[PDB]
Amino acid sequence: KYLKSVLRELVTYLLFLIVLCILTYGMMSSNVYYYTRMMSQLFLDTPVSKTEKTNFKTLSSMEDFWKFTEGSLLDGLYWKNRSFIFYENLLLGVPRIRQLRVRNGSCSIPQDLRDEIKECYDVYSVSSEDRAPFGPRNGTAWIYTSEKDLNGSSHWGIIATYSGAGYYLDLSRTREETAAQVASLKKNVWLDRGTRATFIDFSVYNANINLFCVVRLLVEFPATGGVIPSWQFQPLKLIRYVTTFDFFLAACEIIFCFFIFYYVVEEILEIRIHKLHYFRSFWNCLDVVIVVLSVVAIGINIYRTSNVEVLLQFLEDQNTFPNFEHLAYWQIQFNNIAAVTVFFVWIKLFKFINFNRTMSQLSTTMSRCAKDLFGFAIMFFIIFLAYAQLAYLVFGTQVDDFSTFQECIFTQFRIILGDINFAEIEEANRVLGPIYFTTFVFFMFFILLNMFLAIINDTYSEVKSDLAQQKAEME
Amino acid sequence: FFVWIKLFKFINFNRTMSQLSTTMSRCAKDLFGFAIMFFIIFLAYAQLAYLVFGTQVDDFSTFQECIFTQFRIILGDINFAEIEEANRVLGPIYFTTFVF
Amino acid sequence: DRGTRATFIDFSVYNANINLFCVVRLLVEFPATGGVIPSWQFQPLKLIRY
Amino acid sequence: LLGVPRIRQLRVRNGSCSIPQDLRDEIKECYDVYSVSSEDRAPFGPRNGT
Amino acid sequence: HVRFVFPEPTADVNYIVMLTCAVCLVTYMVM
Amino acid sequence: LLVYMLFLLVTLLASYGDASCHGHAYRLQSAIKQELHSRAFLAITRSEELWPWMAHVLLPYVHGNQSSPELGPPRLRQVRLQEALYPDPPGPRVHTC
Amino acid sequence: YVQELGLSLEESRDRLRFLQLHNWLDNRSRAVFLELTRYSPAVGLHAAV
Ligand SMILES: *[C@@H]1O[C@H](CO)[C@@H](O)[C@H](O)[C@H]1NC(C)=O
Ligand SMILES: *[C@@H]1O[C@H](CO)[C@@H](O)[C@H](O)[C@H]1NC(C)=O
Ligand SMILES: *[C@@H]1O[C@H](CO)[C@@H](O)[C@H](O)[C@H]1NC(C)=O
Ligand SMILES: *[C@@H]1O[C@H](CO)[C@@H](O)[C@H](O)[C@H]1NC(C)=O
Ligand SMILES: *[C@@H]1O[C@H](CO)[C@@H](O)[C@H](O)[C@H]1NC(C)=O
Repeated sequence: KYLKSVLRELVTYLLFLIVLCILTYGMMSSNVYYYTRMMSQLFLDTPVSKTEKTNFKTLSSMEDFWKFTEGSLLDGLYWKNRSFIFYENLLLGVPRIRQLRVRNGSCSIPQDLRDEIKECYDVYSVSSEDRAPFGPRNGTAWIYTSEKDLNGSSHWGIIATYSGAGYYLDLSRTREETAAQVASLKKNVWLDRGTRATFIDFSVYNANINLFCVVRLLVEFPATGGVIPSWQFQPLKLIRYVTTFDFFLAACEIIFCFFIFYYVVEEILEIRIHKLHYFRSFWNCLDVVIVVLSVVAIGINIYRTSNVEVLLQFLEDQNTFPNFEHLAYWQIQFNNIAAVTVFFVWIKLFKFINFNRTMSQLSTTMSRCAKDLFGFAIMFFIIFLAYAQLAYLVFGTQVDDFSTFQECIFTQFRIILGDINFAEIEEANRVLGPIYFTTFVFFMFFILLNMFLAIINDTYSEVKSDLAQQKAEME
Repeated sequence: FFVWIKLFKFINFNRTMSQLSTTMSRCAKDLFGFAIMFFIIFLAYAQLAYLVFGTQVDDFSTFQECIFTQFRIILGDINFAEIEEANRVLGPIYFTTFVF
Repeated sequence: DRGTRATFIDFSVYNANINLFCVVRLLVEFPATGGVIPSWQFQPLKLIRY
Repeated sequence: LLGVPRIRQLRVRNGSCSIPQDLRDEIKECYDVYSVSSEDRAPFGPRNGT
Repeated sequence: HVRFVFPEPTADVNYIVMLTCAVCLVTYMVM
Repeated sequence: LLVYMLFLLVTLLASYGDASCHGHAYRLQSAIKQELHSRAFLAITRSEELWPWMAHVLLPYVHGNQSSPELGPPRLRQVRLQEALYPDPPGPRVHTC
Repeated sequence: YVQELGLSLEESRDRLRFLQLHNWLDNRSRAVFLELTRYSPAVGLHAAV
């Protein structure tokens, strides 16, 4: 009856919306932000020593990493048995420090000046990484351990994608022995010119709110010299069913599964029946995306929470290193998928707001100028990329704002907002910087950005005019 | 503030003053109708940003903070140095698609 | 102790030259995850009129 | 300075939350986030005065 | 049998090979 | 169309033929600048004070054990004649000195 | 006018002090022009510092 169905598919969508909002409410609280912030400030902002001013975020050489390790790191891990980091956060297990390094004589120095250059170390690669015992081959810090025997995985840092193997060492449960171990590592040189990456991992609990937190710190030593630091703090949660609210959340997850099954059944019925060119409109290609993303999210959630063997293995013997990195990675992926699904589900609401004429004309205007905007956007973005590649090839060596193609695109978007100001392109090139900036601003503010408004305004005017004409004549 | 706004009851009694008032009066329905869609998209983007950057950026720490940050992005007041490093993928996507 | 969650300090001043009180409140919050969050409020009250 | 300043405190009680059974022999006491339903009222320390 | 092997020796991606096969397709589409 | 597509391919191979050595250059120059402490040098005013900078950061960099290949020895130059007769101090020229 | 300023640093100190003490850089002083060159075999790039 076109009224017993539109109202039928609207109440189901509304109930889906309340269920989704409830489900996403409990996964974001206000304790998580401060929990992360306190640890971040403790480990990243503390200067390496009472006399220096550099911190982990501004490391500059391999001699500052050694100050940080026996320094601001040990001050922030062992708090006066056990070690409660803020008298509340339990340092569970043992922190671990691992090194990835490449073998000597991996590259190929040229024949002529071979008299001066004695060795070279190639950039990091799985084919060119060292696997031999170096230095005083004594324990596990001087013996290569395979990735399988170490229960590791790739990381995808900044310079490259490092593997899960290398030379590792587990620190101690108290500061007195950890400092001695670090000093022993420093004496018998451990970070030579052949090292490429260094990882530090640990975790905390904070029993006040049932919420773990895994911490990873990376330092990358590129083959061209220098130091690049990176960090990651992830608030996991692995002991979910403790509170009645958590049982309510589990029920909500089950009900969400039921809606997703109902929606996939409805989609298959509507594809089988009465047409097979379903993928020709826009509101039909949005339901498929929603169900596919929801299925992927459900699969990820089932796969991630069904293997908590690492937590049980840690709870058996609590002197080991708690390996909670895979769980953190999967939590990040699940968060991304859930956020995108929620955004698209909220976008789906436009399918129902056509309840009167003033909304119907707006929808018609929006769906009638898409053909012209898509045609003009091709030209606009061809010119955009033409500017971006030129900026990348000219300024991309010595600005750091155009250092990569993505950075060029984002910088050119920020110029549109009036956020980037010419201070670096001058010192980079005092002659071509001004030309590039002036020409870009002129041809993408005064000319090319106002051709969207002309199209939109004319389309709105013509739609309103002919709709009114049709109304007057027919009725 | 409201008492000061009420001066338009009396000041709109001459030509070129009632044209502006009539223009505001005959397009208020359309403005409300389009503000509904604009704010639906605004809230969708705000909730996406809250779910992705909600524990790291200090500008998206709460829902209200997300809404106010998104209002400030229009004015041209961003950092983007923390948005990108908070999430290398889906961080730039949010910013670029929102701006477009 | 570890059980504390907030701490308040309050007082007031007069400044008889221009008849205008001032009420001062300082708040320190200790979240369950460790740390300190400070806050303040200075309010220039006016009580004695006429 | 009118009168005397006053300093006040709010605190939650020990065992206001539930430690999971797995590591209950690891961590002894927990204090929840602030709430009226989970606020301490017993005397503590040298319970002399206010 | 030693002739055909899967080298995968180095991760140094080569752009000459992909830029030649990326133009012969756009040309084909437009033509 | 074919003429333009051949010209475009030649141009692309001319420009992005060795684009893999474009990310290494930025990191290399940044490392060189941070080793040389390229913030004190840019603040050097004439006070007979470039010598301590030269003896403090340059020489260890050039002759260090774990130093650069350096492709040969460095050098200094000098161009000049008829010293300035103490140009007028008050109200100095901005950049037209 | 060029100065070598190299050859086994324990010797370069002598050149530095000789340049400092025997009245080289003063009283005309229009340029000094420090210049060296870099080479990184790992990636295969030179550098004209
Ligand atoms: C590195 O290998 C080269 C041979 O390619 C050798 O001459 C040099 O001594 C080695 N450097 C070491 C072992 O530190
Ligand atoms: C190697 O280990 C032994 C005992 O495990 C220790 O006594 C020694 O100091 C270590 N280092 C060496 C031999 O360089
Ligand atoms: C890797 O496998 C398990 C972890 O579940 C553990 O028994 C083993 O000791 C781990 N290996 C190392 C080196 O920690
Ligand atoms: C807190 O209460 C628990 C019992 O629930 C007890 O074992 C523990 O000692 C108490 N802690 C303090 C500081 O009184
Ligand atoms: C408690 O007793 C009196 C007041 O009742 C006080 O003078 C004394 O100092 C207090 N004892 C302490 C603080 O140990």
